[PDB]
Amino acid sequence: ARSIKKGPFIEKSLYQKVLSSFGSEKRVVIKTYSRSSTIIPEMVSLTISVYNGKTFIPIYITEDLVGHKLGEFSPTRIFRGHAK
Amino acid sequence: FSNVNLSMGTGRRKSSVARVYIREGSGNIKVNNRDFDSYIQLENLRTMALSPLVLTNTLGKYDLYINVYGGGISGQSGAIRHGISRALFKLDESNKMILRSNGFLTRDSRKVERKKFGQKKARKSFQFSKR
Amino acid sequence: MSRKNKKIKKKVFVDTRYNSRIVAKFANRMMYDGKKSISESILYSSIDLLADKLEESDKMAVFYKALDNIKPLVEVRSRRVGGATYQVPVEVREERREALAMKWIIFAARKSSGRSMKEKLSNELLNAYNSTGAAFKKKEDTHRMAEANKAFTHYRW
Amino acid sequence: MEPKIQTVNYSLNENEKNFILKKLEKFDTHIKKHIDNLKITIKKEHELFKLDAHIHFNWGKIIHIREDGKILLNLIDSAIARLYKTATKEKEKKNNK
Amino acid sequence: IAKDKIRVRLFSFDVKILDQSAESIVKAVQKAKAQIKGPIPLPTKIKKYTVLRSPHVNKKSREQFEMRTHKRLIDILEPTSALMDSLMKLELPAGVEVDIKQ
Amino acid sequence: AKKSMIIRALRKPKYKTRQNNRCKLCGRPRGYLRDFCMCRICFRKYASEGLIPGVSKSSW
Amino acid sequence: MARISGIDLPNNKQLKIALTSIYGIGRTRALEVCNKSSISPSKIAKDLDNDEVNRLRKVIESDYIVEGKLRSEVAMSIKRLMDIACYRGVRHRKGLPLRGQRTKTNARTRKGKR
RNA sequence: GUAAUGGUGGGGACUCAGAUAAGACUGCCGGUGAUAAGUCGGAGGAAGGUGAGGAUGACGUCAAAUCAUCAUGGCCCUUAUGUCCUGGGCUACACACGUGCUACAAUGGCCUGUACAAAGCGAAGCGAAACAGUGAUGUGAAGCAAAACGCAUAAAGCAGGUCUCAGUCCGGAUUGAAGUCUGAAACUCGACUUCAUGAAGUUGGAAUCGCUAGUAAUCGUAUAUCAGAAUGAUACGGUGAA
Ligand SMILES: [Zn+2]
Repeated sequence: ARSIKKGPFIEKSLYQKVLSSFGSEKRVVIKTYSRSSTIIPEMVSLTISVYNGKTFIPIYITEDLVGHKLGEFSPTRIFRGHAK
Repeated sequence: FSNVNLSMGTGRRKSSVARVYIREGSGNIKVNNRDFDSYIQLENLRTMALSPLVLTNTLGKYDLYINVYGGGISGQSGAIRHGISRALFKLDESNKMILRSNGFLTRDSRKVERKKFGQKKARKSFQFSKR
Repeated sequence: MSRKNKKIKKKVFVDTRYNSRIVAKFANRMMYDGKKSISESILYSSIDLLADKLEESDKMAVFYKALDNIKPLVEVRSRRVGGATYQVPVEVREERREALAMKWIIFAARKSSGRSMKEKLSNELLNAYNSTGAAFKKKEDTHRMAEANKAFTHYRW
Repeated sequence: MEPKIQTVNYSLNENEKNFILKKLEKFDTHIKKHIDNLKITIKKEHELFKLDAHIHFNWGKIIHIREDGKILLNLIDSAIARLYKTATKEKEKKNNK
Repeated sequence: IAKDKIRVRLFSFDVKILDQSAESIVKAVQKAKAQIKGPIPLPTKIKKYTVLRSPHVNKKSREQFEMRTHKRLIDILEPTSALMDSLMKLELPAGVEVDIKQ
Repeated sequence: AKKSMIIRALRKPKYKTRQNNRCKLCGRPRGYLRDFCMCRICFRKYASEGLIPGVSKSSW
Repeated sequence: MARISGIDLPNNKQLKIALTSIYGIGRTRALEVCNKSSISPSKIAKDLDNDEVNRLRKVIESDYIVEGKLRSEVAMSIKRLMDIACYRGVRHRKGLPLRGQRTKTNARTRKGKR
């Protein structure tokens, strides 16, 4: 919920990686750590594996994912649906 | 420097201090450059305050001025009561016995305590619940 | 254990409307939350309403008599001798008389059904004046419960 | 109420856990209707076990028992027996009429 | 009012040496023959700290300390260059400190 | 405390939000006091011994 | 005995409060509705004629979204988060607090009765 | 000075601040008590029998707590159990217990006007007057290393209007949408605001806790840690009993 005057947050390394992917026709997967990066509308339609502390969880990004954050879709703790 | 105020006194309460000035007049009361009745809105506290005068049957012939600060409304009422008592004493020795009989010369040294570590308040303690 | 408690304050004989200690004590028992002004206003308005529901000039008179209609005489205090608990009757003291009375009126008025503040309490006050209602019922209940168990009256230690 | 078995620096074999339960059914014929809680704390500190049993009674009495031992089974036997006996003693205190 | 005044504030932890320095200064200036406004006592500043006692769990038990700062004030009328120079020249026992404004 | 942690606290972080104050006498990471730049236990010990000028016991 | 948006208001209720019975309406926006259709908020919801209530309904489905549509896209928003398999979506799926509250001792206003 | 401000010229009178002193010691009087120690009242007095509060915690006990603040004997690892960083985690749930907050509503909720405090804090910090904005806040910089200015127009209260015993104009948890501030970053895992959403909850069984007077009870304020984030903790005052 940042101020408007700050604009969205995207890490710089991730951002020029996104530009390089944008200028490449190959749709390579991007592995990342910056879970706090906002999905800027330009980087719609990519595939990113984000590190949840154990493994790189991959996502295809669609248009409606815009405005969220990358960590929102990489679960970090698992519950087996039962407390036993 | 007229010194029209024939006598002056001071009074204290919980955390309030009042300065009292006796003048000649019909008994009007001026507090903080405001009307006495409008300032002390509670008639109970006003009777509280004017009790020394009614006991010393002197109301209506001496005007009063009060400069009071600190404390709450009740504290200020008590402070001005004490100030009136001290001013009447400073005026006349005749009222000493009756004022001391009513206890108007000994002031309420009673004050709020301090909080103590390990306590929720001055005396309240945290819940034990042993079972 | 170290008896003969220090002399009570007793200095609050309310110098506001009647120069009477009993009204002050009743207002104090009325208090919630530390709100003396609210209690004083409610009590004054309610006794005024009572005095004009009974249409007399002297409000002290009717208030005092409605109190004295509830002030009890003998109450039950429990002792126990030889592993046997006995509910011995004992004569109350006057201060405890006002206390029990005021407590009973206050509890009944608060727990009654009413529209408003002085409404509830004035209604209860005239019920007491007429010797009927929850407060008078409780008083007579205590009275003749103590009387129904007067056999143990020789245990007054 | 039903008893609360806590442990520190140790791991509960199911054998010893239901051993504790089997020693505790002695209460639910005589004492259960008189107590608020019954806690049993096991600790393993100096190559030995330290047991603390604790009971609260409905009339304001509190019973505590602390013991040490070497073998968990023996320690539990002795400590639970002592606890049950003291609880019976307090119940009789009060019911002596 | 006054053409100018020298406002000098004396700060200390210790009342005794603070006072001692106060009369030292007042004597030093009356030697220079200047009119003086009285050494006027400012409110003492008390900073209370509450700390735990045990190095571990015990929380209900603690201990309280203060830092106390005592402050006096001197006003000097009709500032003189020699007077200000002498005030700056004065040596002073440790524990009492001076602040000067023209 | 851990001397390496003391030294890293002393050094300059990537930004101040990365650095936390420590009692540089004992390196305790917390219980810190800014007025004295040291932890509650060091403060208590040395103030009790009188090594901290101006700090005496408080009667309230 | 007027009906607005399918909800007909209790006539005994002070109308500025009566409109709050309409879903999507709270105290404040009821206040704008009153002072925006130019009806005294103190007037009861019984003494109301027909032209002015046509005015109120004009206001209501002119400037506001009310129970039907409001329910519609609140359910739409929930399902949009829920199908997209986000943290909040699967949280809605399970029935557990969303904003990050304790979910071990004090989460059973969402978890339900024990 | 028309304000709002002792604001201005003035003034030591008062409060006040803080140094130095006096004062309360059963001192005195009566009764009682073994001519005692003591004891119950009385006078004087602001203070009477330790005035009130705090500090001050004997020999020892529980092999009570702490090697995880430090110090330390022995044992243990030495590209490791050490250390630099990225991310996760300490915030995980069918559950059980302990400590608090807010309530369940009429000694009340909401709307408008008005009144009275103390103790604290400010240097990368306080940040005013005003304007924009329903609001969180934003632009600006006066003044200030501060009994000089700022935080900061305290809240219960009082004077009016409204609500009518209704799961309610009570309750504000829960969620949806859009915002505010902090910092490089706040999705898991920050606080706050606006709008809607309006659940459990009808004073709570056995059982149990706190409190003898400015005390319980309640209402706000300040501080410590802190870039940011308290219902906890520390401290301050208002009303004020039984
Ligand atoms: Zn330290």
